[PDB]
Amino acid sequence: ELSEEDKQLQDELEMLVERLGEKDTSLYRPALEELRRQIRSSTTSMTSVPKPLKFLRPHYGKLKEIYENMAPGENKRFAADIISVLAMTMSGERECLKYRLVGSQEELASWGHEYVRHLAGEVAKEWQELDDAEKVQREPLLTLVKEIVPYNMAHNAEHEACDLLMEIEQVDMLEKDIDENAYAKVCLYLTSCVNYVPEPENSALLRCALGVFRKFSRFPEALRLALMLNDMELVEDIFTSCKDVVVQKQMAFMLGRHGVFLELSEDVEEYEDLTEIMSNVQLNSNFLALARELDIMEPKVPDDIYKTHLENNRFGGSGSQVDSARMNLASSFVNGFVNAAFGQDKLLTDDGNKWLYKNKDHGMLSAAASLGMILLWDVDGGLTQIDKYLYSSEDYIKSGALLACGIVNSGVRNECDPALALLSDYVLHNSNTMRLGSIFGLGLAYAGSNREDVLTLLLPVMGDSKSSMEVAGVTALACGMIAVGSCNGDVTSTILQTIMEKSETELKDTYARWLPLGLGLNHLGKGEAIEAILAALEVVSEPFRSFANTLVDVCAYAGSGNVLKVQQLLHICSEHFADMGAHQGVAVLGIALIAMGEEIGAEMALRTFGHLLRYGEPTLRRAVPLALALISVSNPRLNILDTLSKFSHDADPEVSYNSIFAMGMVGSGTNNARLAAMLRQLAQYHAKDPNNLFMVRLAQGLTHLGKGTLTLCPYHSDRQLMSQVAVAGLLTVLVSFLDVRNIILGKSHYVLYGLVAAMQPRMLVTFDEELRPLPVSVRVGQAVDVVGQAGKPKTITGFQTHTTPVLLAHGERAELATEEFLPVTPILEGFVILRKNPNYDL
Amino acid sequence: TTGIATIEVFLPPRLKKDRKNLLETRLHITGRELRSKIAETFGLQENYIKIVINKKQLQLGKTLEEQGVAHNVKAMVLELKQSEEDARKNFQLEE
Repeated sequence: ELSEEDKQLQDELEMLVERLGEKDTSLYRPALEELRRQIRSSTTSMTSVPKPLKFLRPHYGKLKEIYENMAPGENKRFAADIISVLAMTMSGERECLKYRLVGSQEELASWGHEYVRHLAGEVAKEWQELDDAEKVQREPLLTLVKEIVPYNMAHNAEHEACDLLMEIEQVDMLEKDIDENAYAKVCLYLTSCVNYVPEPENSALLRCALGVFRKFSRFPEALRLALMLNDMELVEDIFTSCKDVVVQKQMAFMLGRHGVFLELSEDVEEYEDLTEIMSNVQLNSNFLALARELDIMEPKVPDDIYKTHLENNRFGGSGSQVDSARMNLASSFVNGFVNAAFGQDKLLTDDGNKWLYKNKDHGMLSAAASLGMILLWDVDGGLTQIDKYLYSSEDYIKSGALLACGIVNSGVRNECDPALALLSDYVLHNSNTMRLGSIFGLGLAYAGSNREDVLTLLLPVMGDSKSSMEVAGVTALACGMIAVGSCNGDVTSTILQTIMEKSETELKDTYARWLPLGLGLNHLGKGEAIEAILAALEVVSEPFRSFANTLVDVCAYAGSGNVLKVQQLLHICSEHFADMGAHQGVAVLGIALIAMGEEIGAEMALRTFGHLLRYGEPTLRRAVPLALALISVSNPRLNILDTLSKFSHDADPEVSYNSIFAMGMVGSGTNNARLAAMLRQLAQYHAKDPNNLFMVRLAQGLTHLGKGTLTLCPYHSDRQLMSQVAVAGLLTVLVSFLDVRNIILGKSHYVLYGLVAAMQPRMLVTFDEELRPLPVSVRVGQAVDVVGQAGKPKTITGFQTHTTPVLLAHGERAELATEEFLPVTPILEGFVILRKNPNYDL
Repeated sequence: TTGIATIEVFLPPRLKKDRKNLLETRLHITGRELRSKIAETFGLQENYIKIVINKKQLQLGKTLEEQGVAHNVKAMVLELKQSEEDARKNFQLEE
């Protein structure tokens, strides 16, 4: 019950509210003045219970009607203020809003923080309740926001300000209202909220954050959000606005990492240095330094990688003297991938022709591509060795050499463009293998280029009726992955015409799946323009109509997180009815690629995939491991590996094959000794089937990629920056792997080399302002945010001290433990430039 | 000017020289003269080098003008482990 002070205050409140019965002149001003005074005193204090509000439980009906009849001036406004404060505690949402709306304006700050928050919530509720039928109510709510937002800004309440500004769908005022000490908080809030908000508000929020960062001149972050938006005009605007040459070099490094090559005018000083950095010619050299820091110059051999000295030699000296072709292809992939990018191998460099001569047709192409893939990012160094094998006796393997070129020029660009020159006279080659090699090399060398000359040169291949189905598919995929995430009308129209003119009998083959691929590869991350795409694709008949629609639906929403598209895809998967299950497989890959945008969505996609596996039909069971591989590329999560190990022994050969490839992709480059042991056990168990052995050895090569210093992650910048080229590469490999026997185990091993398009390295090489390497002590650990929305860089814990260059595993980041240097980019990934601290004093 | 080109010749990184160099050349000469002049300018074996021009493969029997060469055109220089004809015969012999 009450107290003496409480009872006296209750009596005073009751007297003040009861005096309003009649219309005496000295009632409305005195009583409302007293109520205003008490309410303001209680509300403008600590969060203590508002004692006047607790005591006040009257009815305002008489108060509302008298409001209607008495004092059209300020007294009704005082009454409105009082009833608004009273109804903030009660449930009078619309009335409580309109009391502040039409009553005494004064200011929302004069009431209290809680009153401001409640008014903000009610304003958001009304705005969501108000449609475009009338804009009369919108303007006063906007005026309320005009004062609500600065209140939150000045009282560290940026949460409510940002939320309200997202409800009203208007975010322009953040440009003119954000302070120096609060830009990071709101910017991080937006860059985290963009992933979960659906279309089209995510793009508006992204451009709002872009404008904020431009206003505060945080140019690297502006570049990050510009690549998030995937629009070149604002990237060019940021490039022009960058007046600091060190920031220019940093943004060139990040552009090269993302693979975005924008033409630079000669008006910008130091054009040559920026161009050569963006071409990423230096990377290999740094990689070499990397390797000579870890004493891993010496390349490995497949015999030691398989560890034959440990396998139980049940048949000794009688069952291993025969060298089958398929195991030779697997050993080529191993003695490639494992030793790749180190500039040397002990079996393909000194005994090349002898090795290649024990391969047949497809083995020739695979080994020729692996010869270039054993030396990465050295265009001249790679081609100096590739030319002789291009001059080979078996001119059919010439195409393979082109792959080598295309696999050597990957991740780099030259002014003279050796790849374009070398393949310009070979693209029009009538031989199917020659044209295939030419187009594949051109695509791999020019991933993400979007250069009009190469696209125009690739156009006539689609209209060539002579060109075979697999030539058409490889051409379509190369065109798509040269024009990743651009919605190029030229390529879209060309592929649409090619598929429209294609016959059903010729469409029934597996390679026709690669026709939507490039089309889909033209529309990565842009789901707005795909209504016309689906309308155009609706002309073709089912089932391939549904197949193409599903594939373009995946490609449109790559990482979008649109749960409605995932619901449609899950409905497709759950429909229990050969080619009919292709739709379900593509939809499963769609759930994977949409959910990999967000960590939460991905981890729930894990549970959905488990449910699909334990309760799905054979086609879904085959499809899921590819999805699991897509979800966690180069992220050896133990639960995923355990599920894949459980299903590697399944009685369905396709399911086991897909599970093995999922081991290879998920644990790629992590050098996981547990994964290596499990793969050795799988090789021992599957020692009889050539296909299982081939794919398990491929998985071992993938997991020993670069001796553990290479990753296939399509994500960068704390996994927030997507990579269109890498996403394209994994998409091609996975959709080809939807049919392992006909494509992977058939005539199309070269498709595996598309993963090298996604081949991106991990280091911590630190450069000075002049780009010389600089050893800096670095604190490396997990980025587990021990705070909420404090704006912290996840507050790296699990500390370990390192000297650069350093190797960072997936999910573990780094920070500068020394204040002597300041990084231009606060995200310590890849090559960075540290400016000497001017604030530090000796 | 005066029917000449300042060709931007790009040497391989193995030869520790300037990555990009300027060479003052004419246009009426043939690809053989082109490779010979690069070889004599930057100290390479003429039969052990391949030259890449204007995003096209050099036509050794066709002059520079008719193979697309123009002013300010890049020129990749690639070392050969074995000479062009020598590599052709060496590899094609092994069958």
